[PDB]
Amino acid sequence: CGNFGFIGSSNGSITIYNMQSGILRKKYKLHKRAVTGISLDGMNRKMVSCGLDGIVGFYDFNKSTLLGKLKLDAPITAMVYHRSSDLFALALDD
Amino acid sequence: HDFAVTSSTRVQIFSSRTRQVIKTFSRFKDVVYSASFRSDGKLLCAGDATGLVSVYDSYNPRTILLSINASTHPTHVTKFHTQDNKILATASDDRVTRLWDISNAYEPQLELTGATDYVRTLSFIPAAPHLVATGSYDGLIRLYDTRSSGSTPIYSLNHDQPVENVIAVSPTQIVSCGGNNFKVWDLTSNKKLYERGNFNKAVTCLDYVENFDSPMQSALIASSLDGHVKVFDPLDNFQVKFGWKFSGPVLSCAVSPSTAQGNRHLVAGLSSGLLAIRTKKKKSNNFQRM
Amino acid sequence: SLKAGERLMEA
Amino acid sequence: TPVTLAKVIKVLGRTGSRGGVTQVRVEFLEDTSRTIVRNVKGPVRENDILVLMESEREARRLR
Amino acid sequence: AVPSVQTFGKKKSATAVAHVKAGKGLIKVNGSPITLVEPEILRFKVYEPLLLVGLDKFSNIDIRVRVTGGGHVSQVYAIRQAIAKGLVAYHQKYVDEQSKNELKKAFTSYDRTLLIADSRRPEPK
Amino acid sequence: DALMVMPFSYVLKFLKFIDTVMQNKTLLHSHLPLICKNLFFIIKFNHKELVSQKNEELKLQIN
Amino acid sequence: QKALPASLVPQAPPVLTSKDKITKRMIVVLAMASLETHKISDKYVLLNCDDHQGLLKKMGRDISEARPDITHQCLLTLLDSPINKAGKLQVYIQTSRGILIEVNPTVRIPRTFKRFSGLMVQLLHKLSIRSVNSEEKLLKVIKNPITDHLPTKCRKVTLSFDAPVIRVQDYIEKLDDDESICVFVGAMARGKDNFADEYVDEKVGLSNYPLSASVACSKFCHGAEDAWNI
Amino acid sequence: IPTHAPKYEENFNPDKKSYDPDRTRSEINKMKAQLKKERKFTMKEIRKDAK
Amino acid sequence: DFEVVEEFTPVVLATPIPEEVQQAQTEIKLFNKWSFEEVEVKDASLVDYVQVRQPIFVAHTAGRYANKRFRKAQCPIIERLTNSLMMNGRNNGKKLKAVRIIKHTLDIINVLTDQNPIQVVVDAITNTGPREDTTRVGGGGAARRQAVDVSPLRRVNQAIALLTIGAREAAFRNIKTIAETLAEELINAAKGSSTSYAIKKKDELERVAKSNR
RNA sequence: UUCAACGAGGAAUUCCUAGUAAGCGCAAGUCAUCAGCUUGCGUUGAUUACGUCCCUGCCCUUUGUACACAC
Repeated sequence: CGNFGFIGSSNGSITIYNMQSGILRKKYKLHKRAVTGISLDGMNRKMVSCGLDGIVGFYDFNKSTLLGKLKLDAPITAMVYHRSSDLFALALDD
Repeated sequence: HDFAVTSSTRVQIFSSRTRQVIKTFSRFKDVVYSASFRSDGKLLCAGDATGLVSVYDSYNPRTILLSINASTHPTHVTKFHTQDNKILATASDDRVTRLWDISNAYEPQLELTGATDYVRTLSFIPAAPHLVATGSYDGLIRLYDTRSSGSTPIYSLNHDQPVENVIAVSPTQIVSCGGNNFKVWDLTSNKKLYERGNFNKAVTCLDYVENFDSPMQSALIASSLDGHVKVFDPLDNFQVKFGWKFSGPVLSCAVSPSTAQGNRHLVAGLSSGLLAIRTKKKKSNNFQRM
Repeated sequence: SLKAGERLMEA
Repeated sequence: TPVTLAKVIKVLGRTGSRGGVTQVRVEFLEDTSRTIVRNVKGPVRENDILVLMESEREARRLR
Repeated sequence: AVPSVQTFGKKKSATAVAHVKAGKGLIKVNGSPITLVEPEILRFKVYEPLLLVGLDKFSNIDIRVRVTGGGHVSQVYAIRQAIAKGLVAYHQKYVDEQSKNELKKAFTSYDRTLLIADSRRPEPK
Repeated sequence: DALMVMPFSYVLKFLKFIDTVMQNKTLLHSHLPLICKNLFFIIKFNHKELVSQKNEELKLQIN
Repeated sequence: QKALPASLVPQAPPVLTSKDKITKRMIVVLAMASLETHKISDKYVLLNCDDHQGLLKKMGRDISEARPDITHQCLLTLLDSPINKAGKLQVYIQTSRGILIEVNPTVRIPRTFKRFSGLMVQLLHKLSIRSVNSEEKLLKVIKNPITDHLPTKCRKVTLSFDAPVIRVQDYIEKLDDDESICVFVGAMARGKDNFADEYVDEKVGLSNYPLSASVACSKFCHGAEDAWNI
Repeated sequence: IPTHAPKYEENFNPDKKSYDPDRTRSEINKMKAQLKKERKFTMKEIRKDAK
Repeated sequence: DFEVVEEFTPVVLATPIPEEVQQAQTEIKLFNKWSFEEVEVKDASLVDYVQVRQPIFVAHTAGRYANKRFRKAQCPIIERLTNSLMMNGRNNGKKLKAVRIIKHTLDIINVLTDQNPIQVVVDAITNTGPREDTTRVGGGGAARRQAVDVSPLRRVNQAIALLTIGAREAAFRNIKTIAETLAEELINAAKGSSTSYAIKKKDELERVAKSNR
């Protein structure tokens, strides 16, 4: 939509700012080690974050809930979200 | 922080900070006898000499909430349950107490009979909410389990004198006053264990305090028709610790409840027709930045 | 005076 | 008495009913395939549920 | 010099002009605060533009409403309409459009008569 | 409307009537589009209940 | 073990009216009463079978249906019955011309006939009759239908001759503690006992013999007295 | 149940008014009705012959 | 675990707002006292006609419900009770008086039966509305009644009517007012005690329908 | 102390579907009408129908015509 920007800090906290007016809208705190990947749906409905503690968090975005959390077997270094097919790829540490 | 005094044909709520009558209830037809607040402190029941329990809400004397028409005899004691909120126990000069659900105020939900003469006091047991101890002018504190039939007590405690009041101190022990003494009764063992007879005339009333800011961790005070109100300490064997003498026979007494948090009161109403209250009381932003 | 539907039903 | 619930599937039109009373065709909820023709008093529309004290009785006309 | 915004709220013959600008957070109807708007049983009709979206939208802006005409209930309906569409217009012009249409969605899900009156009537059957 | 008013018991005996009438092939062929129109509207309207009836007599009847 | 009442001095029973739809009572409805008034030129009368040869035939009707004497002698029987003194009864009547009259228990209906005739003229034309002591209003024309005035829990039966015969005592103790009993009795000289089909769910009878009107009233009242211990 | 006696006049007539027991208030009510009908008829007639 | 921060400074305003008023931004309660969640309609066929799923702050939604047929099936049932309370020649138009006595009767319903008064009035509606009735099949005026069923909108209409006019006649010339008689009526109708005008009238209508079924 | 009316008005009957019924006051007094009142103006504001030709009536048509398809 172009409205929202997402910042992922090295202390594991996603902050969601508005790109037009530049102010904090929301702040999710799931990870405890560095968040290396954030992406969001093409319909602004589910976001997906991946940190280098090796958990992928799945959040609803309109409601601020989490839909789930999946623990992989290595710290994740990079995410790429293919947005039409809703498939994201993670470069793990293994 | 407020207390209701039942004189004849009016009930006055006094405040515990000014000691003047904030509010008053005068629309009774005969002598109003008992007036107590519900455990939530939201409404006020008053038994009247025509056997008409009328419960208003407290701090609004103009809205009579419901008028239970109890026995044709005078209703002498009315108090809500201390655990439950929607049941009201009224005993009358009909030798039968009644438990009323205040939703269904047409027939009493339970009718505790069994006493031979002039039931003048109720009490509830403070942990088991099914347990009602009632006291009459034949001695014989009856007490009833309300899940049973209710026309027979489960047991009976033989205070030998006609009792004037029964209160509950522990969940286990209760104190009955009547005659020149008061006795305490363990309730799990059906058995008397203290009796203090330190008065000249009949002990009219009792009440009890717990956990309040005091050297005494508990206190039972007793009012006794000869002028005296005395305070007894339940932890060293109900020994008397202090007393007041008043200008006539003292008919009823009370103190501020356990969580009073302000100006604390001892009130005693006399048979002479007067009320005695004794209380214990309790530069620049530039310069600041510099 | 019936109508269609109830005439067909009784028939 | 056990009561039963029945959803309207069709407000029957052009029946010669008495005014203020409308025939209606309701299917049940415990077995949502079998219907019965009832006739109701107030305003009724499709797929709203109404309460049958009996279901052993088909409705005739009223007139 | 200040970013300011003016809106209007109308019921039958009451009319309320609301000026919204940036400030400290004070909401004033006819000079008096919003917590004085009689008949005191419809004070929550006046409050619901605040409680529907949170007071953190009103923590940075100050509104003032001038209400003339009408009666008691027509004036509280004019007040709530003026407050609602003034908050929407302020967040349109000086805050982001995403909060603008989030406010429009919240008010329209409660009742769109906070934002659009029912104005010209009757029906000649 | 005449076919929509009647309940399902009358629909079942209407099917019995059609089943008997297409043995007398004289008045079947003189009323073919009327029989087709009425029968197809009847089972198209009452299709949900008809396919939930469990009786081999009616199954053989429909066949 | 059970105590006495606090007051043994006997109060009068509370007189019941249509403004008390709670109390269990017995309503008696005198249906199809012949209460019509007429002019003479100078004078008003109540239509009898005997005050005229053919005033009723000039009005069209027949003379056998102008019988106010039988609703008079029913009203006397119902208001001298002990259940009325005990205050468990009130008497509604409804004229064949469709006029509903509520009759208080506290009324003293006059004992001779033409005194009752002169009472009925002023009731039918002034729609209200006060007491001599003028403190309450004790005979009045009220608004139809009767079901607006009958109690909200009230079984309404009607009395006839061709019906399954019951006994009044066990029939009244069949019904429960707050249900009243509304008994439509016909005050005709003769006629089909269908005067109250639209109010009534049970049509019963009291004997196997052709029963007169006030005898049917007194039979039902005495049965009610035995059922309610009066 | 208490038993009151019914107050009613004997030989009732609705078209005649009630017999008031005062001959100086029933008389003023009679003559007020009389002046009202005769005044109404009188000024009706004089305005219609004026027309 | 997981927690969202969505306010980043404690919100304080220059106009002081009462603490319960600013507590009302987390849940909408009727008169800021009576919660609308966990208020179910315990009788199906009347859900979708008694509406308790949009919570309100006062029973004075000035919306327009009388210009389509079943549009008054989604006026909130507290407001339908209020509107039915403001009817006779004496009390026509006085919706603020009706709202004020609805507020008083919900307060005393809760102080007598210590439960949710919206749940009490919803149970009173679903116990009061008659499930069967009789029309008068004419035949030119042959006095015979035929039992019909009755649609749920008519059941909610006649439920609110029976409750409110029962409260009126119960307050007609007694010591109690309309608020206290309506409280007694709604409590007795909720539990279904057969001491109320409303469900005695329902039992009569249903019994007459059972009779000339 | 004790001698007239009256405590929401019978049978019947009329009107009425959303800013409507009803409550409430305030102004005006516009060539006819009205002050024994009339017309404006705002304030408050509902219940129940919103279906049906079953009853009571009133109306329309009875070649389909107008061009396909379908009936």
